[PDB]
Amino acid sequence: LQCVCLKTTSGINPRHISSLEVIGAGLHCPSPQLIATLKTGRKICLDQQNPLYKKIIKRLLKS
Amino acid sequence: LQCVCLKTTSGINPRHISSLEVIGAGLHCPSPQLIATLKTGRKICLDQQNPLYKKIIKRLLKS
Amino acid sequence: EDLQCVCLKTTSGINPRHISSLEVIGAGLHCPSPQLIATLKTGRKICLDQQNPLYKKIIKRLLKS
Amino acid sequence: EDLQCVCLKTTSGINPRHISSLEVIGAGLHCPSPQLIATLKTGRKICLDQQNPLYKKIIKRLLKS
Ligand code: TCN
Repeated sequence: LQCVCLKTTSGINPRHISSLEVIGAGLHCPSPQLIATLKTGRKICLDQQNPLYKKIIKRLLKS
Repeated sequence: LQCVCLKTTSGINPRHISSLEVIGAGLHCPSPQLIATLKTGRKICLDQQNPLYKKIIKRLLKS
Repeated sequence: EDLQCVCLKTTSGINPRHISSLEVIGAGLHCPSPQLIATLKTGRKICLDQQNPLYKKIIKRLLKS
Repeated sequence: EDLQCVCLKTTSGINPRHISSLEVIGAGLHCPSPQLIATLKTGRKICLDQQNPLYKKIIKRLLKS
């Protein structure tokens, strides 16, 4: 089918993230999809091009 | 602005859905969001106009 | 054996309007029963009982906007 | 006390090619430890060991176009 993450964002605070999901590319979407869940319930798409996502993964692996 | 769901789908088979999340409108996104995760780990957005979602809630709960 | 259900117990006095998200998980190898996890806007997470129509009120409330 | 850890046991013998998605969940009220849940292409879920680098390879794989 198709990508869900058509619009990505970087205007977010690592500290507000509670979880991150990486969906690999395949027939449904030619690129990886990174969906972050804020602590308040909201979900946003991250851009793999920004390294923000690597900071998120370190903070999550810490706590 | 920061919506995950920019484009929906009404073409799926509920059999394939492992979970459904209902997100309310807020500051990131002005409209409710219906994200379905397929058994494979892939996500799709559903239309709240189409009641397939209702079909899907029923099936997940009485399963 | 590898994984267990995330929901220990269910809660029932919540106000449909304190919820920012509702997640419906089917039964599977991961957990033998379907689960209803609601996120309060405060970030607290609770599980609801599918045998309480409260979840239907939340879903109605969440689709509003 | 409504939620608990879903990850009981971790797995180390998986082919990075079988994984379709990975979820990293930080610690909090629900579980005092982070959890790495992978969904294989088969619909099956498993927990990865973070103090093992099998997960590093998977991340790298999942990030390729
Ligand atoms: N009950 C329980 Ni746990 C177990 N076994 C874990 N890990 C938790 N929380």
